[PDB]
Amino acid sequence: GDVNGDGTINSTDLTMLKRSVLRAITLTDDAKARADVDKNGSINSTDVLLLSRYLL
Amino acid sequence: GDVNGDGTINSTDLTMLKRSVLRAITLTDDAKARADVDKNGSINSTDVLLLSRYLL
Amino acid sequence: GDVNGDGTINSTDLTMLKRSVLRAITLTDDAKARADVDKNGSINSTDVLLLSRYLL
Amino acid sequence: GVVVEIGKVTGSVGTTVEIPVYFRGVPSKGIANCDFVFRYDPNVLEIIGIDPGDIIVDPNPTKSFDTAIYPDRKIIVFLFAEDSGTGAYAITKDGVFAKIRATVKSSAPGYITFDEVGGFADNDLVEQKVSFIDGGVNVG
Amino acid sequence: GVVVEIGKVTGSVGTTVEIPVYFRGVPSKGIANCDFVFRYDPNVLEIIGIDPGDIIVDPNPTKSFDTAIYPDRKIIVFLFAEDSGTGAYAITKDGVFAKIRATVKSSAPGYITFDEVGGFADNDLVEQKVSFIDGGVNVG
Amino acid sequence: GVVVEIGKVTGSVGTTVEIPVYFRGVPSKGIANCDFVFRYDPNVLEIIGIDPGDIIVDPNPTKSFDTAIYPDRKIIVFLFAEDSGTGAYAITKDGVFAKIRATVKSSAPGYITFDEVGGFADNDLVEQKVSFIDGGVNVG
Ligand SMILES: [Ca+2]
Ligand SMILES: [Ca+2]
Ligand SMILES: [Ca+2]
Ligand SMILES: [Ca+2]
Ligand SMILES: [Ca+2]
Ligand SMILES: [Ca+2]
Ligand SMILES: [Cl-]
Ligand SMILES: [Cl-]
Ligand SMILES: [Cl-]
Repeated sequence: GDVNGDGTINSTDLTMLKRSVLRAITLTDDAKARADVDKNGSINSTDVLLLSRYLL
Repeated sequence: GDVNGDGTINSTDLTMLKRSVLRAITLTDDAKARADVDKNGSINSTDVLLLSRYLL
Repeated sequence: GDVNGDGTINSTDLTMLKRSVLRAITLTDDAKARADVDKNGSINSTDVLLLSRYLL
Repeated sequence: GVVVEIGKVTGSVGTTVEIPVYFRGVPSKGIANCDFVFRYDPNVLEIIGIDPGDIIVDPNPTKSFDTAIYPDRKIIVFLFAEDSGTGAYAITKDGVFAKIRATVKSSAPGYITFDEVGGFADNDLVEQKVSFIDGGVNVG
Repeated sequence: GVVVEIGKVTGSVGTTVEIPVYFRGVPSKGIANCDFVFRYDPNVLEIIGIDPGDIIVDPNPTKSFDTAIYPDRKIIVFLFAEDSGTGAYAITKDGVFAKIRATVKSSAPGYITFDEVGGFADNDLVEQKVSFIDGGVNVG
Repeated sequence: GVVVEIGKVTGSVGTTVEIPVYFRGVPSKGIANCDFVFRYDPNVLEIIGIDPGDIIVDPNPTKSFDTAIYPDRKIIVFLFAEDSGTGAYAITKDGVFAKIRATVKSSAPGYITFDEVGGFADNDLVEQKVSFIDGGVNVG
């Protein structure tokens, strides 16, 4: 869940994840592993749904 | 004013808006509408001025 | 140290600096000067080390 | 399984047309999230916006639905993830998922083709089988 | 209205030169904000920096003035938005808006041309009529 | 000074191979931070990941070590900056700095070459002299 790896899971992580799936930004290799919420080897809308539900 | 759409208008929004005008980043289609402060169909320095004044 | 120039030096600055060195993002010309922690004309891992130590 | 249909429309040069994206064969559990990339020619079509269809029921549609347009990369991206937290804003019926607004720049065929699909899951977070039909503007 | 002049200079290969950007016909209400994109050839000119001119009066110029250089995209971008909150740091007189520092890499003409303009408003937030004159290095 | 060696390996098309990056001649003060860019051909090699070698001793290696892969830009980037705050997680011995995991897509030589180096300093923050040896997959 901690996309940027700053130690806290918040709205900034979800924004980075959503922008990554929308291909606006690229994530670093470390961030890619942390963005993979369900750990299935891909970063997509399923991760987005899970992280957004976690924050809500 | 709420560029990233996290529910709060702060310095992070202005930074995203300024970087967008400087073409450092792209905004998503949803974010584009929210970044269009004066709602004239374009995202530019006029929006930057208005948002910066709002925060100050 | 204040990469984005919002008035505070925090984790957001280090993240921007690290992503810049990893070439994930570009910094604006103003931000480039502030990201150059040791002021040697280049933005690299030495700046990363110094900023991370400052925050810790 | 689920069939995603990129609509086929015709239009004159200089006019703005709407290219619907259809969701066919929506399962009983519905569709809680999906993302996919379409390819297009920026010299033929200028895509100026993408709107959510009527099958997205979120009263604040931007919370569940977002898109991006990249002319330099010749792609458009869709991101849906229902934002209720309970599965309430999931797509449950067939119809228009999205509407692509494009201004026709030339008489040449304006192909909008399937490029990549990411997640495509129901309310039980089970990934669904999905197939894509290509379309566009003046492609017939 | 307002005329933006990209300066024309000459210089030897291997030297760093300064290309001034002039603001002519600044209105009585002044210029509170502006943004525009210039095109250039990275094989001919290596742009290493852009500095604000003397017509920017903000004691902390980076608060009101920022730029970006993209060699891979062959463009440079300018962003001005006076940061006083009252209109105090608006441009009120004619002269040098910015100085482009470029190292000449080859003897070929180094065109710096107008590409796009966004906002360009006075202190009453009224968008001003603006025209651009192209310039560069060794273009005469 | 310090010699960075891009390993040379052989492998069949369709297999995933590991290309080690060696640090030779590590100084007595060690290496607290380094960053550099390598070039490659995405049509020949599909780089799917980069892992830190055993000479990175940080128990939480991602805090000190990070990478990025850009197929569209045909480059890979390395960022090391020891995260102890005291110099405790600095590289002090010779060996494998990183392992590049790549799937071979074609029989053509898969060059991984040195492109750019940024910082490369010891625990006293003194920039070290460094040289690079190019390598890759099926390049012999
Ligand atoms: Ca975080
Ligand atoms: Ca995943
Ligand atoms: Ca916000
Ligand atoms: Ca606007
Ligand atoms: Ca800051
Ligand atoms: Ca530096
Ligand atoms: Cl972001
Ligand atoms: Cl940003
Ligand atoms: Cl960032």
